[PDB]
Amino acid sequence: MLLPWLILIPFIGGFLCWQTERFGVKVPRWIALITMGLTLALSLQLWLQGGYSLTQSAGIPQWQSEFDMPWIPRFGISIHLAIDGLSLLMVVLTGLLGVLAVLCSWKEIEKYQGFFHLNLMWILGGVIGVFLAIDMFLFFFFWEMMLVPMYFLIALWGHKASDGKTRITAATKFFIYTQASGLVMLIAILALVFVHYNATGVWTFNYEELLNTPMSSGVEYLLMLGFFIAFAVKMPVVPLHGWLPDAHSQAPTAGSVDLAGILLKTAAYGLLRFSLPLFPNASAEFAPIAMWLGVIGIFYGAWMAFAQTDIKRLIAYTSVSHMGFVLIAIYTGSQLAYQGAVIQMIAHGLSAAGLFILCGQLYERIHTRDMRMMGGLWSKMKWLPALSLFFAVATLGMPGTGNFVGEFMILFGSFQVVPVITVISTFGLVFASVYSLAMLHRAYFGKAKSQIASQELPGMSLRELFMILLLVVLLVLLGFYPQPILDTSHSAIGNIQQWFVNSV
Amino acid sequence: MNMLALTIILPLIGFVLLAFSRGRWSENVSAIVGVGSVGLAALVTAFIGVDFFANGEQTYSQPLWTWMSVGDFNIGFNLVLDGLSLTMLSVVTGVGFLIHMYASWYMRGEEGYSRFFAYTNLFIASMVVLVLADNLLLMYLGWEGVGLCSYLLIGFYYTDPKNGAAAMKAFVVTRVGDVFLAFALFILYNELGTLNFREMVELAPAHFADGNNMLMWATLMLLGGAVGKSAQLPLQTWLADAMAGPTPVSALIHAATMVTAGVYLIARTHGLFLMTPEVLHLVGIVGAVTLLLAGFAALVQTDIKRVLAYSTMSQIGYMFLALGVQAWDAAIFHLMTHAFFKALLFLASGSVILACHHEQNIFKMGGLRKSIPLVYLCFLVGGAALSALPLVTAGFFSKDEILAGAMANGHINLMVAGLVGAFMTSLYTFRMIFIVFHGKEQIHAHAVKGVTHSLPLIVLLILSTFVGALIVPPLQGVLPQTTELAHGSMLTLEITSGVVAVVGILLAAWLWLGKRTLVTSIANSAPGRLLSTWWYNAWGFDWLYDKVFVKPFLGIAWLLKRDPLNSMMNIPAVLSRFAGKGLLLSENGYLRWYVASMSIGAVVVLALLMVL
Repeated sequence: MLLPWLILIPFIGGFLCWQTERFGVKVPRWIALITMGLTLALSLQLWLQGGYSLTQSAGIPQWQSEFDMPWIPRFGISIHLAIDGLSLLMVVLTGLLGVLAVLCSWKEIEKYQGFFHLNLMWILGGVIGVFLAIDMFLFFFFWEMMLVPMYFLIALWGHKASDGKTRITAATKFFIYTQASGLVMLIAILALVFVHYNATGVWTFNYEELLNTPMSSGVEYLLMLGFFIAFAVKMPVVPLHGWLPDAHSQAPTAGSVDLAGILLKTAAYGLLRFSLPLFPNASAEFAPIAMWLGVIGIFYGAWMAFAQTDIKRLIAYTSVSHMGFVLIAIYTGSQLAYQGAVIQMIAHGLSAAGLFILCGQLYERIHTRDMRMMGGLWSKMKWLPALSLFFAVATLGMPGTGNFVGEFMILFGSFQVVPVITVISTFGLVFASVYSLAMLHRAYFGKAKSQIASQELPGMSLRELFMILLLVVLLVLLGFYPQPILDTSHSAIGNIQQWFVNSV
Repeated sequence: MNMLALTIILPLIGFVLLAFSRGRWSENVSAIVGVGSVGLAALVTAFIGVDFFANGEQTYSQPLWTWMSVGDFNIGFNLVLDGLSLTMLSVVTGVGFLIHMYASWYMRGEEGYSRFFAYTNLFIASMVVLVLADNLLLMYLGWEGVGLCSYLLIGFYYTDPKNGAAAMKAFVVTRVGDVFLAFALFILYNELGTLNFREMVELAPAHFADGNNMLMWATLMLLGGAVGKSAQLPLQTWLADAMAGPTPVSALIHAATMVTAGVYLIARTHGLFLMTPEVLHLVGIVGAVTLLLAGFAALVQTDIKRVLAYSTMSQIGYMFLALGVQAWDAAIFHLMTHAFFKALLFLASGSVILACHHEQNIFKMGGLRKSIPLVYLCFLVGGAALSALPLVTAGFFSKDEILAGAMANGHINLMVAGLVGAFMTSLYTFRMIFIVFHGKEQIHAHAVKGVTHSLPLIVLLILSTFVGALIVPPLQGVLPQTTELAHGSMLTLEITSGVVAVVGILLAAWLWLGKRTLVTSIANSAPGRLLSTWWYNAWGFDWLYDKVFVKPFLGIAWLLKRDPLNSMMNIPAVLSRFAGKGLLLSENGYLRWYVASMSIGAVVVLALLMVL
């Protein structure tokens, strides 16, 4: 019921901001803040009003709210929006990140600003629609239309048409690397539906009847690779992640909040929801390749993070290290491991968003991007580097932050299922420390005479500090007290694991 | 009595105030609130200590709230106040109170004031969490809680980057130990299910009827965690560099707060180490080889802070031996004495280096008895206890008891290790004060008189002596494995340690009382400098631990200065663009070749149809 409205407010707000662009220019900032407030209101209403602590073994079909509507009846394509417990965590996270995106874009007036915000709400609404998606075509359409408006963001707002490096390399690799694999998973969807159409005799694009379709061995394996390729180019996996640092280092850091904190979520959401239950034996065969790619991703991202000299590419290469833990979590037979991935995933968004906001904040203070050029700014800034120290501290497994409990319950479940690949995996924490300290010492520890421009520094406004203070206190409560959201996700995680166990 | 969290909340809450009053408060109000947080902590500790005496040494547990709970993974904020944990709380809430009360006077006159009293409270709060935790998880929060605080206090002065760069090697090394510590934590949950210490104690033998081979991996890798956080061979790197910070943080890190976490983990899991005897004796094996390393490096360099540091390394490993010889209560007795002397010994040195006015040398000062004898009596009391002197010292009973236990274990190499350690402690006992305080004062050390530090000096003077040795720590509430006692040979071992201490003290005084030309000759002899350079490298261990992984890490970072896999999956675009440019060049514009294209399409279509 609430789901059609909850995916449509982003699109309605873009229309109204661009409508009132003719009326005024200070309107869309204040319009956008209220519209994202309504998005979190409906999302938090579903958290509180709904039975978040529901039955742990109520089957694979279980939803607090559900919407159905005929869209293309010839294939049974329907607007099958349906919200689960873990999907509701995703919706509340993106509503909060949308508030941060529209708050960081405050006091940013240009030649056109309504165009920026209709695009801003369009891309955030696309991610919400992926998170509420049970029909395969609706899932794919939303997956691919959140991908078009970021291209305009990197192009027309990466820099205003002055340098050609903001389109022809950064934005173009971002677009092609995702869309080729999106078309791969579309033909994977179609091969799965056609083998189901031979089995039963109805053209259906719905998840519940495609869940248990009879397929011979050696056939569903190729479709599982087809799903995983599109789910491995969106979250950074080892062979195909070259788009991520270019995308984050060129887009404005509000666009980078969208590009890191929430676009990385949807691929592991799809690995939990759409790839694991549909292909149980194929995923059981593919598991060790996934573990090898996971350990390679953690070690690889940390080394490339240590070796880099700038900051946006630095945090962009932390992200590929973080997601390796999540991939190994998903491809195991443990309930605790999956519940560790969820808390690690929410904390991943919350620990990347603050760093990107602050890295963009530091650049507009000093007008210099290279990290090794500055140094010793602690005597000049009064609140930026202290808050930045805790966010760099929250990146690695420091307890009292959500990242520690996240990565570390994965390791418990991972050692429960398989010893040797887990005992390799744990060493990324040592490597997490070295790139964390490298960031901290190269940027803030030292003498302010490392740069001439490090001798005249501005002040920090109240609202940026307010939205940084909220994230640090929110992230500490998730580290100390993670029970409420684990009780929320228990049943959804449990039936996925029980199906992955029982179907093999 | 329902007041355990007040030993954590009251410090921790005070940190939050000083973390946001970033220098806007004045000197006095900031000083009072910083000391009063730790003062309330000691008072609440004393109330529960005297009530623990009223409890009849009965443990009191308090669960605040469950942390996380999955149906097979139950972790809760459980606090256990038993005899072992009460003693480890007593050291912290007294020593941190005394060290921090000195910092109320030492810190004033310079900036970074509210900042320093913010991070000290967090440092103390993390150490209290570690020793009161009942679950290995919550205790893990303690380990890297105090590690991050050591980073924030070693690199406290952010202006010059030497001390600003010295902290991260400690941070990297302590997280290697924490990875080693969490490895055993995974294995214990896989093998025995519950992480509570007592439920673990009488669940371990029930689950272990069949297979035992994997428990040595758990316990050996658990041991690798304990050793690293304080000081030991496999990971002894950072304690020389930790001296680059201010004097009060060196006392807190090195004396009794952070370095007393690796002792608490071995002691708390003593039954768990009794499940496997060889991993228990291996603690003493590594302890016996580190007393041979940690001693004479105090003599080598001319830095007073490096002197006090290699002595702490020697003493902590001396404990590991004491725990490896199944003398548990005696080791904590050694800790109860050890906290008192080391903190004062470190602190008094700071007062005089305030008076030194940027000297930082041991060979250019002398005749300091006439400057101020208060610091003279401070080093003196500390030296006597360390050397195992029988004259009204506090710690000599602890050394006598652990060597009695060690010879009751019956390991002649361990008594040889103990004998050479007693001789080696007496060597660097008085050599420092003889080379520094005796001679001629060509640079005057201006002494500073003030009651604000004199009163804690008198308190630390009356506490570090044998008057403080009469306070028996609570050890009857845990009922550990009983420290065995020997009679008849107790007097023989007592006089043997006294003779060893006296010979070492007389040799240092004979080094002093000579011309020192032979000392200069052995400080100029080429094999002497070879050993000095060899133990500058400290068995090459910092040398080995840098050149084994560091420049490979920098080399792979220099190979990762540009991202390889982003480039190597761009070759589809490279091939497509170059192949597209070739196809554009294939077009001509001359219409004869257009018709030739039509004929050559007809030729290939007919050929492709005739092969079908």
